[PDB]
Amino acid sequence: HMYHIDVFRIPCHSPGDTSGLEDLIETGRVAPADIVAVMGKTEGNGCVNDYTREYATAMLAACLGRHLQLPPHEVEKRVAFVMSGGTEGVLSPHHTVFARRPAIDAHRPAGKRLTLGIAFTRDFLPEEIGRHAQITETAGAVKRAMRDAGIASIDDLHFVQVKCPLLTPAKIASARSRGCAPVTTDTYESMGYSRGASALGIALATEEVPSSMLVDESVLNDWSLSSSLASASAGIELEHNVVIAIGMSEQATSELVIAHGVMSDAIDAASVRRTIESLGIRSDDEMDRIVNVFAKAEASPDGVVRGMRHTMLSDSDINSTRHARAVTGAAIASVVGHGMVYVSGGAEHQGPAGGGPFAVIARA
Amino acid sequence: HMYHIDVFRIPCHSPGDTSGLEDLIETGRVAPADIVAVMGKTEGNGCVNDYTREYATAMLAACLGRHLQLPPHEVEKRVAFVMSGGTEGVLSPHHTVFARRPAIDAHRPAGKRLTLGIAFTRDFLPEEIGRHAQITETAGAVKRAMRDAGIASIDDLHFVQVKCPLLTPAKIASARSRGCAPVTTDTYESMGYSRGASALGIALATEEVPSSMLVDESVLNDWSLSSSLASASAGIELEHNVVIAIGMSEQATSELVIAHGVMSDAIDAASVRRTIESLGIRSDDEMDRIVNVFAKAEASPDGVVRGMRHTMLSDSDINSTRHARAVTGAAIASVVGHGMVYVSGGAEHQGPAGGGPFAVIARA
Amino acid sequence: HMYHIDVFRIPCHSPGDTSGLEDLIETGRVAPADIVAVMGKTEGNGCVNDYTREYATAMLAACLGRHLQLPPHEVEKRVAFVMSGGTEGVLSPHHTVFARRPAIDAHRPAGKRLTLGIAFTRDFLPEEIGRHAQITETAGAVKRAMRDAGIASIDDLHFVQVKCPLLTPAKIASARSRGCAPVTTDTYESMGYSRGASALGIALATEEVPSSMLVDESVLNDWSLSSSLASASAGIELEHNVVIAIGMSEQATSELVIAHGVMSDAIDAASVRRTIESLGIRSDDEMDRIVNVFAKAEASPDGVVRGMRHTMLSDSDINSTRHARAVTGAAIASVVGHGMVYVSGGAEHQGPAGGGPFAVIARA
Amino acid sequence: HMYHIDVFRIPCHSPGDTSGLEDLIETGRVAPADIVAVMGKTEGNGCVNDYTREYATAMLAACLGRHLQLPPHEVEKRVAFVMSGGTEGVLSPHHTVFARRPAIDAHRPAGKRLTLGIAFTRDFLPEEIGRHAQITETAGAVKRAMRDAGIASIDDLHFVQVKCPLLTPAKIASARSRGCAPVTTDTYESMGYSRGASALGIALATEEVPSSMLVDESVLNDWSLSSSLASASAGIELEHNVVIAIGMSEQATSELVIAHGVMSDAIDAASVRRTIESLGIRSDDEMDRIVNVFAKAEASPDGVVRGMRHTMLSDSDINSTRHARAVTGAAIASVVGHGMVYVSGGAEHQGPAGGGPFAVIARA
Ligand SMILES: Oc1nc(O)nc(O)n1
Ligand SMILES: Oc1nc(O)nc(O)n1
Ligand SMILES: Oc1nc(O)nc(O)n1
Ligand SMILES: Oc1nc(O)nc(O)n1
Ligand SMILES: [Mg+2]
Ligand SMILES: [Mg+2]
Ligand SMILES: [Mg+2]
Ligand SMILES: [Mg+2]
Repeated sequence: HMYHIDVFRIPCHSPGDTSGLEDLIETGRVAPADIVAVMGKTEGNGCVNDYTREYATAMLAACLGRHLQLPPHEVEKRVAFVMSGGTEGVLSPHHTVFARRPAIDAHRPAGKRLTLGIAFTRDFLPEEIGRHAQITETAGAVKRAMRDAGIASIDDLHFVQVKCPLLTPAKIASARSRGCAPVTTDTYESMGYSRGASALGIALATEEVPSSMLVDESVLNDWSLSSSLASASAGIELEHNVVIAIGMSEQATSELVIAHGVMSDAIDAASVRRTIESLGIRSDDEMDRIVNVFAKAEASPDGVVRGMRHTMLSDSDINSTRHARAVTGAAIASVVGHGMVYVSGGAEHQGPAGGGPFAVIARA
Repeated sequence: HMYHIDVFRIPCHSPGDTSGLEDLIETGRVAPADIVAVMGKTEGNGCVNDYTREYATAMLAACLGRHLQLPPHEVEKRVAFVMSGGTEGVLSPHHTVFARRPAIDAHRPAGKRLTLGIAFTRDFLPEEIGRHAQITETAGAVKRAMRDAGIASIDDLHFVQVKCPLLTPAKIASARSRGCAPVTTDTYESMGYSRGASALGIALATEEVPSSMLVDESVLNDWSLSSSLASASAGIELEHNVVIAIGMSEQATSELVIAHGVMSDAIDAASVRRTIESLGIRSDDEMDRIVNVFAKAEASPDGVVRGMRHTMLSDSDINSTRHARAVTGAAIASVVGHGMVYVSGGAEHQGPAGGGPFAVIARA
Repeated sequence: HMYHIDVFRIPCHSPGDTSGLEDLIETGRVAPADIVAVMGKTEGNGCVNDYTREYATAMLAACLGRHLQLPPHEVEKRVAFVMSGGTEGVLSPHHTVFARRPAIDAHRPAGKRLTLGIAFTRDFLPEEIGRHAQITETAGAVKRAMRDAGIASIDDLHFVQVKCPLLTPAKIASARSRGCAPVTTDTYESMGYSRGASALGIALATEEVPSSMLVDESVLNDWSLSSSLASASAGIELEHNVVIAIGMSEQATSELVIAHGVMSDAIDAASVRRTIESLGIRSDDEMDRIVNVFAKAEASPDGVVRGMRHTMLSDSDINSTRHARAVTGAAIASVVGHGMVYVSGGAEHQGPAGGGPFAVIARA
Repeated sequence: HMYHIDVFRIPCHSPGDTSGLEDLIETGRVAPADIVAVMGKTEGNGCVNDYTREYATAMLAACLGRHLQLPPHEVEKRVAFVMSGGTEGVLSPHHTVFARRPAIDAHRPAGKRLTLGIAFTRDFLPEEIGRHAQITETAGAVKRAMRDAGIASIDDLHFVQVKCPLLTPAKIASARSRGCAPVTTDTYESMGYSRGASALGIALATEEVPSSMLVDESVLNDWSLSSSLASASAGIELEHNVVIAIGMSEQATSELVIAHGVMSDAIDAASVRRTIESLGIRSDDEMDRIVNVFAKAEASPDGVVRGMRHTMLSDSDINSTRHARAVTGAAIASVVGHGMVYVSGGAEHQGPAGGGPFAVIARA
């Protein structure tokens, strides 16, 4: 488990745009076989009927398939594609590409460095979404993802991304015909449950939350249960969970590091600023050391932000997750200097209620 | 209980437009003291953050207040204002004004005629919405509304309109602080529960559903439980239920009648045409005999309409109730020849699943 | 120019779903090399940021590419993909696949039969959209599409579909930097101009409108100028026009025919019913003779439908084209019995103002 | 012209909520006769079909009418109500109430203090919106508003709020029937033209732009023409312009001051922090000295923010002004510590292209 990790933030002109990826390959800066994960932001609505996520995944897989002479569906088992829809406000569509190579024969740098590991769960039944099966399978996958990363302990774990399913009317009907009530019948709300259960799965595996408290009924209810590392993103494009564990390792030789923090609420730019500082980034022009930022945002479920009412949860035209991404994307852009950052919405059991975990990847 | 009922469909140029009502008053066609109910369609979104409903109610109440030298809030206890938001597609904003006078004699026509009665429940606690208290109180109010109407039996009952509350984040928090979980935490979904429990209240009172089956857990679950007379409309503008029972009575001398039916699904224009025909209306210009049509529409919860998939429940930009109103408004407009008709969306336990009750008011 | 045309309506479970097409190929009912056009309805929003159109095109092209051992981009020059986004209300996502084979060595049936021809224009400059260049190039393409179809005269022409571009901020900036003002700076509105100019291109080529009247300034202004055959659909997925001319020919041996009509407004189900009748389709159960219906819908630009105000053009949450498709999709579904029909919105210079052309393809 | 100005930021629970205003009156902190202006933020969509603006105005006017024993419509001639819809992200609905009393002496502080003056133009014809008449009339009103304020010169002018009309389909048709093309036929876009022409009116009156350049064709075209003081807000609720000039005067004895700046773009929190610092406010709890912040936000019309593409102008679900408000509301909230601030969207000829003027009112 001794790798070298490269990370590349590449712009997208549209969800299907693979041209930035083709550039890296054709300029020799990354080898197709080494790519193990892509975390993207696509300009669909980030909710149920957002197919930019699947479209982006399909084009990326096709692009890599050509080079590796593989069928796209094979590439999707080889590579963890995690596409988060919704690029509201200043959020600029893009992919973060993660490549993994066997460690440059160390000659080991003086500290721990960026490592990454991936894992998948089985497909879930509709009636399992938001519930115990999803929690337990996710926990399992988080641990396998850690092992794959060569992450010695929780202390060295800085970010757990999970892609998870959602419910459609067909899946709901399919569950019903087996005499099983799905966790909800509202497709929008199903995303929260899927994200929530998955996040609790991470909290389970990281021992941030004791197993005893993780009953189905605690999901979306018990705000106190949370992982300060979990980033969950739901999608119509898959029936299983995809897990990416990102952390630091003695065995990694990457010229990159990662640190994590928590935003106390959607506008907590200070915490981001602080975590960035903890990686020795001073001026505005030292920001070019940051490869990307990854953050969770949500509408504060009490209906208030710093004592003032918000309308993000009462807005029947624009779902709360869209407002949340717009808000947090702006707060972060004001710090790093632009909106080409990964901000994912709906942060149930991820960081504090109304806030969310984030991580930063930077040059060593 | 011997009334004469007048019914006036009046156009609106905007939610606050009272100019059509001021016209009827100033042309002597209706007396302000006789107005007992207004059922409106306002051009807000018909969901949670739709304040066109409250705005329309406030201006109508102010208009009537001037003429009756009353405070608006007094008028709202005197008159049942039921404002249904959402006028999508060809739906044309308007009010239906119901006026009630002691029976005109003069002459009393042969056979039963249009009568109307109103009732109110108490304010509900947030945690009571969608649950037993709401069911039980509504049933009670339906009976009082029937008495007030002079409706001898269920057979003579043709339409029960109910206006009901919904949940906001504050109400949810209020409930939580009393250690009571609200029926849902999603404000959009709360409308369905409120409409559903209220509709089951109507079914209880009309003996369409036996009391034994009406447990909290059946609400939104058991599609088989329904009233073929119930029209439920949720709103942020009130904390209680408002009930309008419309039917036929020997004691009424109205030059108007009412018939009812069920649409099997959102495009079941045939059933509407059939019910219209059961009132002897057979050619396009004979449609002028119809004062208004009142109908419930919903997205079929199985995700299919006549075997083909629909996207109304997977659309995170446009809520299902908006699609449903647009669809059913069109289907009805194609029959009567325009969209100035009352179509309300979200028809849980109202008519068949995917369909909804409707009624027609016509010249005798 | 002696072909046999097959037409297949196939369901889609999602924009990228090619499984119905793979079924036809693997059951031998269509040969990949014979497919000359696909007209689709995808469940994106049908406006600017709708990538379901491009996603569907990309998967279809990939699917056909495998079979023909071609690159997808080659297939897109071989086959006219026209994807219309927006499946609101009961509209059910699907593709209509058109295949063309050399005429079964006639043995010529007794009448004219369904023929189809395709053509493309060059890419347009941003500043050319909605303007004269787009008009004139389209006209040219319509004629080449007619010739390719073997359509002897206008009388035998029943449907001209055109796919056209739209403006984005980048295209607008690119135009500006050349010192050329684009026809509009609003991306939504640019779709209307693109559809409009393209429709006038069809009217030019069909001699429905004399060339003298087709100045730039008449586009979107002069409601009297229109083609009763034009169906225009704008999209972000292309910079040129794609044209499909569908009609009747002596040389075609297709077991299919086509007839066309005009809806006078969005709810004019009667005209559809009538045109269907003109193809000897009687009962509800003879509807299975209809392969598909293709129709244009729009929000009446005077703000009124049959004398009553509509809100489709004042709604800042839901664009008019979405309302229009929902409305007309319902009106047609009430006739044919389901919503799996092609309804495209925004019908500027297509049929009457507030109405739109439609066509019907049926078994001979 | 010797006034004392009080300014009160008051929370709203809903658009019609007057309970905070009734509190100030009943606690003696403001006298109804002294109130000269209310600038509000209401939780409608801030675009065409937003009636929260008119609803809020109607309830405020009714509330004041009771106390002053006046009809609401009289109050609206006495008081400048400027309601800006759209409270996306962390934006918290509220009113800023401005009260004006004859100068309190007592004591008159050293140096210039907050003064305020109001003015109205005539109603515009539909065809005048976005054009020369609107520009010229606005300029006139700005000067009268300055006089009314006792603002000696441009140097002492810090904020010009203008409320302006927009186009509906009826107004468009009305214009058409007079043979006059309206500036646009798209209701959404009409807001930009109205805001733009009005803003150029302010620039004319303040001599920021020479009269020679202000031809109709420059409106929305020439990005170089702008006022660094103009804040324009369009609305369906009025046919004229309402102008509020806010500035500093020796004659004023207010315990309040005002400073202004420009955001270079939507995330330019630095400029806001800088302007706040120019009023000696340097730590987070010193923010309590700020009464409110007032700011213009817009989607950068080149489609980029700090070199990265944004999707705010390509998003057909959510209009650019909604994104813009969400973004700038967040950026400002991250500075002052909450979202109860006045942020209005669509900043054409207001500040730099992609940016907007703002002002700050603070305790002296
Ligand atoms: O697709 C997506 N994006 C985000 O930010 N969150 C979820 O749940 N899904
Ligand atoms: O305001 C309103 N309209 C409709 O159609 N349905 C509900 O639940 N509320
Ligand atoms: O993508 C699309 N669909 C429709 O119906 N109309 C347009 O212009 N574009
Ligand atoms: O109501 C309103 N709000 C805003 O922010 N901008 C306009 O033009 N109108
Ligand atoms: Mg959280
Ligand atoms: Mg029903
Ligand atoms: Mg037309
Ligand atoms: Mg500007």
